[PDB]
Amino acid sequence: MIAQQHKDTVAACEAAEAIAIAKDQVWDGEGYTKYTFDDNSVLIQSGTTQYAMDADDADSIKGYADWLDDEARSAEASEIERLLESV
Amino acid sequence: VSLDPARTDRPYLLGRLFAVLEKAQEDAVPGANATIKDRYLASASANPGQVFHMLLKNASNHTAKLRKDPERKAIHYEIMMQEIIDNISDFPVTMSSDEQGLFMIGYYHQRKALFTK
Amino acid sequence: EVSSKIPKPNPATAMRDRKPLYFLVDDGSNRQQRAATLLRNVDYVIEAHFELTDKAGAEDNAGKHLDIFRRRARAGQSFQQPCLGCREFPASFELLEGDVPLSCYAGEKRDLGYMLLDIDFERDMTPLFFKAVMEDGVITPPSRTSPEVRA
Amino acid sequence: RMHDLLVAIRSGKRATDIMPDMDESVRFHVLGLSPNAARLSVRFWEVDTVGHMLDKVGRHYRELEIIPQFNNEQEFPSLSTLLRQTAVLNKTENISPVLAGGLFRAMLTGGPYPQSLLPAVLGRIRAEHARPEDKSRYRLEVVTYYRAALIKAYLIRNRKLEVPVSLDPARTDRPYLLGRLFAVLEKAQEDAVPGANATIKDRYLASASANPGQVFHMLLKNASNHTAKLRKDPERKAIHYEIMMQEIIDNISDFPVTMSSDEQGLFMIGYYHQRKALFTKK
Amino acid sequence: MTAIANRYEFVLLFDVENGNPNGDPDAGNMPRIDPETGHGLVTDVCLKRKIRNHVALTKEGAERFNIYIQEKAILNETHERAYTACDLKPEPKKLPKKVEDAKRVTDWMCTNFYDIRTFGAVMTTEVNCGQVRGPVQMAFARSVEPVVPQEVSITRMAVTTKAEAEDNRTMGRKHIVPYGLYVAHGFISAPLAEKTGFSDEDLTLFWDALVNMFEHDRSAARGLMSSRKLIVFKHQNRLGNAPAHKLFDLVKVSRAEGSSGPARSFADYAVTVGQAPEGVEVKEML
Amino acid sequence: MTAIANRYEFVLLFDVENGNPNGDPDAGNMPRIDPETGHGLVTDVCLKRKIRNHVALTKEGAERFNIYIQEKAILNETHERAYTACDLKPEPKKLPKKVEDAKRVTDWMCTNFYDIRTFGAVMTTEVNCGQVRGPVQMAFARSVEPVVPQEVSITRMAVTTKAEAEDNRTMGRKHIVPYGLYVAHGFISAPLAEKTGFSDEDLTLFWDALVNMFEHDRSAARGLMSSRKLIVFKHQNRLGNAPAHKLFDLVKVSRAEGSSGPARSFADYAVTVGQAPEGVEVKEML
Amino acid sequence: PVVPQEVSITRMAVTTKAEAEDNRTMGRKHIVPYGLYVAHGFISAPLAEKTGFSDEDLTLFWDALVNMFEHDRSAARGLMSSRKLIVFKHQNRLGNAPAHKLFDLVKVSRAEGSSGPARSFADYAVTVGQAPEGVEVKEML
Repeated sequence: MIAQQHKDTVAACEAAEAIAIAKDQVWDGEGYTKYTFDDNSVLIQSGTTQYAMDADDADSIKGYADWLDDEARSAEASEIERLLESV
Repeated sequence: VSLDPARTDRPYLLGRLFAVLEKAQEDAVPGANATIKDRYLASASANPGQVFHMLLKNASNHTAKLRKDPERKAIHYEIMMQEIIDNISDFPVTMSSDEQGLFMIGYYHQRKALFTK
Repeated sequence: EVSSKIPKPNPATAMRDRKPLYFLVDDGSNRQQRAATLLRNVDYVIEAHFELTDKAGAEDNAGKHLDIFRRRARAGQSFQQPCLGCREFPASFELLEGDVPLSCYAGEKRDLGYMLLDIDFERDMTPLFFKAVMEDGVITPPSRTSPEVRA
Repeated sequence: RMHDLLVAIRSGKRATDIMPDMDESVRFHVLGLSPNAARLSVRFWEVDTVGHMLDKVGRHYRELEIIPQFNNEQEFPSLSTLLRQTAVLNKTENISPVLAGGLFRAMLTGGPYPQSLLPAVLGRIRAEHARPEDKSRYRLEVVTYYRAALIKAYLIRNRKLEVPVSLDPARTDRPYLLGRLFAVLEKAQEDAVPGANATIKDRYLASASANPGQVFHMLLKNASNHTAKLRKDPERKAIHYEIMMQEIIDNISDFPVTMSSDEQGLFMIGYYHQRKALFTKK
Repeated sequence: MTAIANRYEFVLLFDVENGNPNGDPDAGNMPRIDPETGHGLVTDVCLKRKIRNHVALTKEGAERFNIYIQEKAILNETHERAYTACDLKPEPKKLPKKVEDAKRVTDWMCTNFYDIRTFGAVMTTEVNCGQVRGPVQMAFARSVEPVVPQEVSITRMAVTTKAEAEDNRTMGRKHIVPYGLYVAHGFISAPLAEKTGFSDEDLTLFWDALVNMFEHDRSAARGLMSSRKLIVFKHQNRLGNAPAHKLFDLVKVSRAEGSSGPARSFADYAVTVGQAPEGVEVKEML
Repeated sequence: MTAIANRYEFVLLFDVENGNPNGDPDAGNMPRIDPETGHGLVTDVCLKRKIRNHVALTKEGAERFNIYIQEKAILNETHERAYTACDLKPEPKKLPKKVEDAKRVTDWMCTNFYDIRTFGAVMTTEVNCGQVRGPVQMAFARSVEPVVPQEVSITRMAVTTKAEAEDNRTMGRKHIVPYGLYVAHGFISAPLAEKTGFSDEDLTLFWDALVNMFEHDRSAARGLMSSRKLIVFKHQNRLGNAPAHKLFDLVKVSRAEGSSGPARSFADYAVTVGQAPEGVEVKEML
Repeated sequence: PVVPQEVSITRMAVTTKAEAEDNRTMGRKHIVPYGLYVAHGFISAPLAEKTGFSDEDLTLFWDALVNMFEHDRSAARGLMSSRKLIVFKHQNRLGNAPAHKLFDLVKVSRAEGSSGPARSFADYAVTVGQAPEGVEVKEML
């Protein structure tokens, strides 16, 4: 997790993209960009605000749903269900 | 055929001798519940030099019981025994595992031959 | 296999104090297991020629280097042992004085898709590719020095 | 319908015959990905045409053909099931990924099976044994239908030997004869001692296959004991088993001191064939 | 229970005349023989059963001298007795979680039953009482010379249910060893005795059982079996001060001057015992 | 605890007489054999277990001489003990971050446990405690001549549960080796002993355990097992002066010319030890 | 070809309390009963000239090759040792004969009296042919 070091600063984007494995994006109501790493950890950014998520803990995935906009949550219902079975 | 009367290997000859003795006992005393192979196979393969002499005594008795009847095979088995023991200088005190396997091979080879009609 | 390259040290500070420089292959993330799917029992014949560069000497002539290479190949001499890509795969090489032997794919025209042609070190180590088609078991790449293949 | 297609392609026919819509010239792609911690690696990749790869799969299934041991077993064994039978405890994990890569590879390319295959199944036969605790009613066979099919396929492809689909009483081949002899000895044992905890298949199969000279004497003596008991008790005519031993031992001149891996495979195939042809002879 | 404080090793010599010392369950009933040399064998379990029988006969089920395996009993019932005597529930297939109770049940088993205390036992069943290794161990008995088992035919002048000749309407089989002198080795371990409680009175009773082991074992097929020599090596300390194989090599058996023909009596063999090492005392009066 | 300063190689010769030196979990309980040749095998793990048992017996859990792989211990609990002794909070899967703390915990485990100090251990469990290689290693033991295991069938006069099977007694069987002489090779590494603390007193105790390994391991399946010869090669420097395979070849084992038929006692074999190189010496006094 | 054997082993103690609720584990251990391995290697003098690899380094390298396994003992490797080490020393700074033709001179086969699977180095007989005129041959073992 580097989001704690750089908080909402844009340089977090630079650091993540420098160290991150394959990046994904979402175009559903509000633009979202996903930076995924090893250790099943993903960093998600939109403007300055960002949220850190862990893919092995349910609570992190629920919070990722809560941190997203409503219309995005509907499109991510499929993806969210995928991570949630990690037990 | 499969039987090789020219092998002259001591385990092979001992197996053949055991087979012919069993056949002689079977002919002389029909209806017996147990044959020689059922009784003395373990002892014969363990220490041949300690039990083959008494096996030969019993075989001689069995051949004696057969020669009396006008149907005289007895003589055939006796000649077989002459030939088989001809090639043996002395009985083995013990037989190795492979030697015991060859003993069984020779016994089964000889036994089938004596079953020919 | 190992995760990362060894970093450049400054020799001067190496004994401003006793500094044990080492790399621990077995320590945590340093150990990276890499699976390789590789060829077996390969056999090739390479046709190549020469070209003089800008920094060629006033007396250097293509014939001299050609004869040097031919002599080395005939005698088996080599600057370093050639390998089939990775150093742990040594190459046994000969010079074909006679005809190229018949290929296994003599009657096939197999398309291998785009594959690396070379790396252009002048244009900042930029790779350039070509569409490789194995006609009759022989591949005819375009010259890697031509201007229409380079950007 | 899938069963009909498999039967047709195994026999060497064309799939178009069973149904006409296939255009066999369309080329088919198969990709296999193997994972690790966070990145996944390509394991194999084939691009042959539908017709060609269908023919290759048919040839593979033709080579795998063996008489099923029980009526409930698949006629066309699944690749996963075959691989699972080489696993340490016959479960999906413990399957060596390299063997799997060499299957679903040698299967659809027509090339030789990986040389590691035969030692794997032989080692499983060495390590496996009767498992009545499995709650399966039948005492599990050490040389199952799937392992025998794998051995037959390996021998047919990698060694070019001739292996029948069922028992061949005219084979007169020394490893095959030894396998048949082992099968008849086992039958004699389980007839003499009903409900036995373990038979010779559990312990002496490995050494008998690998080193026939050093272990067959004791097996023959034990079978003599078994038949002797079987003769006094009911089923006095033991005589059939003795006759079978005579007919098999007749074609053998010596017990080999050692046997090669392919000879061991032939031994296992012969044992499997003889065992199946002896379940309910009498 | 004051366990013994010394390590022991003993050698027992016994012979059978026209008898069957121990039949082979999987080979008819022939006497056990070495399948390569023909020497006779008597399993350790046979001698242990004879000792158990002697103890039961001479103690008549006295206190602390019961026998566990006994004769056609149900062992799980004995384990249930042990659990009840310890106020525990034997419901689980496992031992009680509290190590103290798991030790208490096994201690009760060892105290009550003599053969558990002496030879040990395995009590891991539906109702579990643990394991005991057994202070006293003895290996296979092996004849000094090869034996030739003999099958003797016998008839009966009566029929069980019905015969087919209603002629040898009944033919039987008897296996006999004309003669064989067997040698049995044994070990007694002080630490295991301390674990189970094998005391000195138990050791004396064990010596008596060894000496008079066969005097009440007579049977139709046993023939005449007798105990001839019993040499006991006693070490001066708990762990012993001499290798076992060195001690057993002191007892030597040879034909002496009666080499004429097969051996047929104990007089055809001569037994001599050498001087024991410094820390070992050899008593042969038994 | 100053570590040793010399490389050692040793060869151990031990017997088995009507016993089962090491069962095979895959082939019922038959003695381990090399199926392609018939030679018997005994896993180095079994010998290490016997050494551990002897150390525990002769030291009775004295300080700095506990054994880590105990009968019923839980390894995570021992690792927790180590962490408590080092005053640390254990992360589940990871060693302490501060490398000196990890070294401290591993050193504590090595110091207070003998078998960790000698044979090493793997402790990367749900409470990680590092790894140790172990200065003392030993390979499989392989019989000089092929063995001929035989099945011994036995019976019991009792039944565990409620059953009407006995109309014949409950069955069972043992597996024994009529006789087999095994050769075990082993190595001791000074460089590893330096990291682990394997001292000279530990070496003396190890030699004693090897010599008296089997004297307290008697059981109903072992028969008579004994260690016959123990040749030790001592090098004069931390790194040896000769390849090990050269040294092991100096110990030649072959059957005595005066013996014929299957081997049945150690007297059937003659063991000769050759001349060692100049940089090595042979302690053929064990 | 080698035929590795699977060896089953057990352990007295269980690692976790969860599995303690019978307290034993059945591991397995793979071994090669015997196998003789041939390793090829190449040393390039021109590359050494760019690195400083000197003759004392070469002697140390030969020593390491001879004594690689004498310090690699462990529970899994069993007994491993170096048996033969043949070195072809070329006269030229470059080579003098093809490497693949030199490696062919080292022929290793089975001894006359050996049959069945190999179980010791005595089963193998190794011979080295006559090298071309431009190269030497050494036997460090």
